Amino acid sequence: SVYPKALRDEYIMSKTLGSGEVKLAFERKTCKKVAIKIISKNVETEIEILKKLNHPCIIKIKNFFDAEDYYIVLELMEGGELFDKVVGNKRLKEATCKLYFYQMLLAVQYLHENGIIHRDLKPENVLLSSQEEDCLIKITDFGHSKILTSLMRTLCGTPTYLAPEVLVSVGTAGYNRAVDCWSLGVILFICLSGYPPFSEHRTQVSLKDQITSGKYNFIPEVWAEVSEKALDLVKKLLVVDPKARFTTEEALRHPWLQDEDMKRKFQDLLSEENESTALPQ
Amino acid sequence: SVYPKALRDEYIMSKTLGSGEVKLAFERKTCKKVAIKIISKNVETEIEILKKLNHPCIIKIKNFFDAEDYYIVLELMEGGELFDKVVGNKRLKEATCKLYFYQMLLAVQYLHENGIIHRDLKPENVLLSSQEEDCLIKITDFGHSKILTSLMRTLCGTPTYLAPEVLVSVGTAGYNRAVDCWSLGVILFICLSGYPPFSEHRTQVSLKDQITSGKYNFIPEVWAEVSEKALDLVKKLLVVDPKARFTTEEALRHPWLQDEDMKRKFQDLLSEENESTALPQ
Ligand SMILES: C/C(=N\NC(=N)N)c1ccc(NC(=O)c2c[nH]c3ccccc23)cc1
Ligand SMILES: C/C(=N\NC(=N)N)c1ccc(NC(=O)c2c[nH]c3ccccc23)cc1
Repeated sequence: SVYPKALRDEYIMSKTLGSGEVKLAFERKTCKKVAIKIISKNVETEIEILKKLNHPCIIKIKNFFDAEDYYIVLELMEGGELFDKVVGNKRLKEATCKLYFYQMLLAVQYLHENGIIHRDLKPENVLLSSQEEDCLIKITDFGHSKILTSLMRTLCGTPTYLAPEVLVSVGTAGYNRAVDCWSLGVILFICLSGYPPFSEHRTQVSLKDQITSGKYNFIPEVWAEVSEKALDLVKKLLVVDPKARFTTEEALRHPWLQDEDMKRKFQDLLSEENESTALPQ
Repeated sequence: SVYPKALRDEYIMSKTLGSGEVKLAFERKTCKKVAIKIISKNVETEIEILKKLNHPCIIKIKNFFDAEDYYIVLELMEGGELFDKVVGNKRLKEATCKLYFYQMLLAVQYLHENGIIHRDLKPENVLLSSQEEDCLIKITDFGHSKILTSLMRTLCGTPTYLAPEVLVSVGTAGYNRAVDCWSLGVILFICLSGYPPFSEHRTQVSLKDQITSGKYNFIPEVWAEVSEKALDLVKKLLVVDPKARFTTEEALRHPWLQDEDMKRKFQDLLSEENESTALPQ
């Protein structure tokens, strides 16, 4: 098939960047590069979520076409997926993991403050701004995300007719956001060590049993070169009890992220990317 | 304020039947009585749910007006709420409880087969067709109801990044419908005995603690006149484990409901209410 006419009106389509499919395109009016995500036939509400979110580590949408397929136009992240930096046991310098992880926490903290849970945080969904190692990252793919009440309404009446499982669930409600902090923990683990913590490689313990017990695969030799603070943070994110698990605020206050050099590097990358109008004093 | 013009066009409004508010009205075209529920400002989707459901023990919607307030036009249930038959420790003959309860089970079975959970089953929400003791009942008020998938999508990938609480919840998912069977249990308890099983009258045990332990208030003297089969069914519905609790199918197969006299009386009331066109053989 062809591209829809309304898209072609505004953009010149070019090469595939990844595969769902992401394409390079050029905005006709500006002659600037953009990325165009094609989702074949809540994409509707992924759009609404992304329209309303405004954070430098969250992907922004420039345009949207609902045709034979869906076309989502985004700013181009030249660096590609974080995934490609961690396959084949490739490993990032610890300093680079911190820079990237700080940005992911800031992103996910912003989501949670704004009532959004992502639910599919993984290396595939973290984009890099450039091929340089020090860069901005942006979180993408809000197709599984959830907007954070039915329990609350039930509890305003007397529970004369209310089932016991509803009352038992009051203990744990309101912690759905913690699934994102677990995923972040897993991502940090992979970045620091170049391998996944839960996996069916070697071992007879099922993947499910590894995850629900929280018994991650620790290989000392791979970790010897990783600092203790780093691994400590990983341990506080991979807590099995969602109520005890570190939140993004607690992670941002952890010793490993009290690194004014890394923060400076982040601030420097931010202002480098920004094109502001004049300011009064 | 006044009634909206589009309503007045079709109906002549009359007296209050109950209080939210329910009014007697007359359809101009037929000169027949109807009931009009006024909900002041998912009423939208309560309408869609009710439009698509077709069961003789579920209230049918005749019309709907979305104005200053919402107006829902329904068939008139002259008998009023089941609530009024059980306040002040009034008690229904056991035979009448069975007739009514059979109808409630049939209704709720129909909902569950069609992917609908009611979530607010109570005497207030069961309507009687007439002031006669043997009558049809209809379940109403689908304002808290839910249409029965996010878990299922999560489980089609590998759970490398998936939080342990999601995997633990696979054990219990798909049993939300059981909240309706608990409520039915509580309603049957009230109907048979004229008092509620969980209540803050006398006792120092909190309502919550009574419900989650399943320790209903049993007063032998009130129950002596109730059959053992009846109480047995109540016990199988007020099971605290939602997976072990009786479903509507299991309740319909219980000895207490194997009563061909009651069933005949129900069939007789059905055909009495129906106005069918001629039939070929
Ligand atoms: C919103 C979204 N998905 N939503 C959904 N699936 N429901 C989405 C997914 C991937 C990209 N990828 C990219 O920009 C790139 C991925 N690999 C790349 C390599 C080079 C440049 C850009 C990308 C951008 C947006
Ligand atoms: C659909 C609904 N509510 N939905 C919602 N609240 N979201 C509804 C609630 C109550 C009635 N009541 C009745 O028909 C009567 C209640 N008491 C009566 C006494 C005499 C005759 C009729 C009724 C009918 C419909």
